[PDB]
Amino acid sequence: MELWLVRHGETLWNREGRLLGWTDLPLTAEGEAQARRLKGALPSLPAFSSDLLRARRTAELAGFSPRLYPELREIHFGALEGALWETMDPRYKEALLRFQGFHPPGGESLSAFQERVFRFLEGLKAPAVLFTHGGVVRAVLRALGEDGLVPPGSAVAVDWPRRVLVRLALD
Repeated sequence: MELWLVRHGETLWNREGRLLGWTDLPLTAEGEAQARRLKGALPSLPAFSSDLLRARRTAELAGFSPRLYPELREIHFGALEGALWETMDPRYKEALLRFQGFHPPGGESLSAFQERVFRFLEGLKAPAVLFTHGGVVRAVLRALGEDGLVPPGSAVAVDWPRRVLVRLALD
């Protein structure tokens, strides 16, 4: 199934290097600019989006009117929300890097996050554009045997659940 996953544009915590999960931050000026550049670069297919502001705004600026789905939310970092990546506990950084055995207090476990994301994707019966987050795109890429690191305001098209089709980044 052809699915286009879009990482929302940047927020202040991107440059600041703080873990951004369910904290509802707005896009930055550049973040909106990235969103606008996506217009005309994404196929006109039914659209879905995380209900968080930065994702919704990205969708709008990109010219879409997406179905809202909390299932497309970034992982809930719980007590780690807002934590500086640079100062995070080695055990936590390791779990995140290896993408496994990660369950922050007051948050969501990576396994529950994956289950939520993949269950949602499984329900899509036709091609669509999905406005979402870095961790969601990385869970998908990693499940497809690839590096799940993509720039804010960039997109990846995949043939779920078989392979990555193309990675799209703009300047």
